[PDB]
Amino acid sequence: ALGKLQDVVNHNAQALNTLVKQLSSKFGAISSVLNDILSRLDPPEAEVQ
Amino acid sequence: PTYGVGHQPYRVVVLSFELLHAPATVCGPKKSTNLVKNKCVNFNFNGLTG
Repeated sequence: ALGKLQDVVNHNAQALNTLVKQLSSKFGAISSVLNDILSRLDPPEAEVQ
Repeated sequence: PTYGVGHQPYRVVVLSFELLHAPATVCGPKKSTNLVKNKCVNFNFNGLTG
């Protein structure tokens, strides 16, 4: 019966969950963690990553 | 020995590592500090900084 309101709540929560989940994506870099990139590479290549 | 560079014998050693995906057993010379609880600190556990 109340599918429309719950649907809106679901879309908002799903969008935030997807946006949080996207932080675990390498995006073509060596790691998805910035601290690892800093702890492992020199500034010329860490800047690229 | 008479040949110039480009044909002389070269000794090559390849060091291979793995990054963070297992418990580590080879570490750097950094000294261990004491552990503190319930306080905001910048820690370094086995090369993992946070």
